[PDB]
Amino acid sequence: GISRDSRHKRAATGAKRAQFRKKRKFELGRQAANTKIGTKRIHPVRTRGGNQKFRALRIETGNFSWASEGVARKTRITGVVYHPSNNELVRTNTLTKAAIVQIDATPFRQWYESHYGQSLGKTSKNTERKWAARAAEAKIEHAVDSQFGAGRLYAAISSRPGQSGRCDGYILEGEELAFYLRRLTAKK
Amino acid sequence: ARGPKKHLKRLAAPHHWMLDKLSGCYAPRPSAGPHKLRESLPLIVFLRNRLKYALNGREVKAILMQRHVKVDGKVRTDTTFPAGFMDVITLEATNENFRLVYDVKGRFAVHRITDEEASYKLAKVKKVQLGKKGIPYVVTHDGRTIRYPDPNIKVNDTVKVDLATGTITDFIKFDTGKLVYVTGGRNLGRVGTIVHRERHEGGFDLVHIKDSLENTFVTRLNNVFVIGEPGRPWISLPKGKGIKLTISEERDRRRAQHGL
Amino acid sequence: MKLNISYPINGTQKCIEIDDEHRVRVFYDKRIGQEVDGESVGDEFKGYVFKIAGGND
RNA sequence: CCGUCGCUAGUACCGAUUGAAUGGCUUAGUGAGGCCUCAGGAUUUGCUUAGAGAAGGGGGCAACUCCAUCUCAGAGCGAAG
RNA sequence: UGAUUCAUAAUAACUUUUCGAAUCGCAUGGCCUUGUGCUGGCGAUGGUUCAUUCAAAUUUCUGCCCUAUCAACUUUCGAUGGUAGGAUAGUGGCCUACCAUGGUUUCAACGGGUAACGGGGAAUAAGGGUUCGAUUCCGGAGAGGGAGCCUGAGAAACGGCU
RNA sequence: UGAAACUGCGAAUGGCUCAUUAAAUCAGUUAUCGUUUAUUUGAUAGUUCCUUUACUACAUGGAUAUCUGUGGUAAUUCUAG
Ligand SMILES: [Mg+2]
Ligand SMILES: [Mg+2]
Ligand SMILES: [Mg+2]
Ligand SMILES: [Mg+2]
Ligand SMILES: [Mg+2]
Ligand SMILES: [Mg+2]
Ligand SMILES: [Mg+2]
Ligand SMILES: [Mg+2]
Ligand SMILES: [Mg+2]
Ligand SMILES: [Mg+2]
Ligand SMILES: [Mg+2]
Ligand SMILES: [Mg+2]
Ligand SMILES: [Mg+2]
Ligand SMILES: [Mg+2]
Repeated sequence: GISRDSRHKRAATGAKRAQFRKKRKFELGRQAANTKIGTKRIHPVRTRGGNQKFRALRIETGNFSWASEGVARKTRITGVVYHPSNNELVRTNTLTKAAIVQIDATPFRQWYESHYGQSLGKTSKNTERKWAARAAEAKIEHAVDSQFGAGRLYAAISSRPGQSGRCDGYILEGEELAFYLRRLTAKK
Repeated sequence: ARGPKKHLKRLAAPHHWMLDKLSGCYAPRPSAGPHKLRESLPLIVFLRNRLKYALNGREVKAILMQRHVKVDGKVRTDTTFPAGFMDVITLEATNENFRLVYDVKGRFAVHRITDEEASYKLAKVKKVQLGKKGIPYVVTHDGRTIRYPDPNIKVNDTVKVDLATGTITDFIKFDTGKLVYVTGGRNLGRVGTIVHRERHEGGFDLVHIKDSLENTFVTRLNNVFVIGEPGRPWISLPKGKGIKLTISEERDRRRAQHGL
Repeated sequence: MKLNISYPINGTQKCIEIDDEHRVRVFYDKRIGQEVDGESVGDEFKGYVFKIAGGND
């Protein structure tokens, strides 16, 4: 029904291409998922070659990742903070790929407390040595720290949840992060 | 149309079957196997039109069921199993061991091979990749995939496969001046040495190849198969031995050799 | 009209044709998946308990 | 031999009828039916030790020398629907 | 490899944790720690991504019959391109958002007609040609029309459904 | 031995027809480093465990059809208990 035909689309010039054949299944495109954040729901869809393809619906949670540390966690999402394609996805609050979001962050904090164990926002004798050996490696780019303190880390989700089902993304760092922040500021 | 096509019409059937234009509507569609439809040979065509050990399709089927046929070690029961180039068909009653090898004209010649040679299969190299768990594996243009090949077995080389075990006896490196057998188009079935290799970035690597008669010809790399070193081929080739004579010459041969 | 009565454990069941309308009138405006008594349905059935499930227009 | 005006046939041309018909596009309004979707929950059951009558309801009066025990009021927790 | 963010292998997590043989026919072997113990043959089917084969969608280049009594068309309702998303098995204005104003055209765009399915080929036959090709082969469409979808590896199937 | 039925697979091939369709289809030619691919033959998974002093294995569960029975209908390759 909803097709991906280049049969329709007039032409490069403009001539109205007549309806050559009734559109096929292999040309199809399904209805959009546009996953929100409100109770965990998934529906698969039997695609071409069989092959299930999990559609995220109202997806809560997902493993958002650090770059500097090289880690990710069983972490909740809060809200759709800024989506750069369309702002209608921020009113309705529809999570998607490369939409900027705020991350529960508690899990991250916990992990840090194991990893380095110096705390963000503001025992045992040989493990002390280990701790000493670690830490003072990554100083973190201020904004991130603030987010951590808040309980709301700025990420960009990069799993396509309408295709994958999972809602796994990326803690924002550096220049891109800054840009995103700026955009957010402009919006608000 | 609407999915995979299941028939093969007798005119649309590939010519190197050498089928009758007449005598039924269809030809046997060679099923999914280790060889490409048109570059294959089904077990009906072999046991009916070539050998004539079966007078008809039913007979062939019966023979298959009896399980004296073995294409490459394993048994086979499918009428239309595509036995292709280099495949060794052994009929255990008769002991008529065959290797499917091309004639100079192009069609598959019935090569009545000995029992000791009909044992291995020479086969080309289509790919060299690594699979899961970091294991390097070679692929053959003649069907098989063999795990763990001698690191210096690269693409378009040839490989003597033990066949019974399905391993690697030996290999020939593709290079200048190494006996080669042809499997494509106008030069299909000839045999030669290899002179050049026109490299060409993307668009088909050519190969200038001379035969025993010093007659040059060119083919694409995919249409060439390395059969040995000049003088010593690794397989017994049929009468003619990939020479391919001129028409006039052929005629002369025909009308000189009148031995009643 | 007709009735379609079946016992589970014994595995024995029967036709009960009912031309008398009063008897029929017990089941009106019930729904598939409910319980019924024996005595109101007829004089032959007394003490029994039907379970209304299934039927046909 | 050329025109006008006559008679007899036929071809097309224009042409009021607010003509008629078929199809192709098409405004506005409606909008069947499925697909996803928000819910919705007929029914089907598992696991909970949840008290039985049970006549060795685990190898001889007894929390059976208590057995996937006799089995429904449980109710909780699901899964499918 | 002509060429990669390739093959592929590690570190990190998530996962409404896929898969990981409570499977059917013959045959009934080998060690005694003499239990019926531990053991082992010929096969069937399934099941993972990688091959292959059968294929599959697209896709590059070049090539169509008549018409100016069709010279502008496309672009409100995607036209051309971008960026991002969405979707798709995947590429892609395929769809959405935001922006730019492109894109095609007398080397006939666009429109109209075809008593046009395309090609292999057919008839004619000095050479060049001209006409025909519904029709045994290859492709493509369609199953009264138009729409929509289930199942399925593969259908927008019509000897399936709505 | 085997009716019936559930599971499997097949029914998307083939056959027909030429209505549309004029850079569309189609012809040769490339490409998928741009993808799916039952079937095919080749391949192949000690890590399911989650603190490690008493725990599901020489075989786990309840269904549903054939049937047999209780039927409706004016009827339909109709199917309710
Ligand atoms: Mg698959
Ligand atoms: Mg290439
Ligand atoms: Mg990679
Ligand atoms: Mg894109
Ligand atoms: Mg024509
Ligand atoms: Mg037509
Ligand atoms: Mg034609
Ligand atoms: Mg016609
Ligand atoms: Mg045809
Ligand atoms: Mg008709
Ligand atoms: Mg249809
Ligand atoms: Mg019919
Ligand atoms: Mg059909
Ligand atoms: Mg067909």
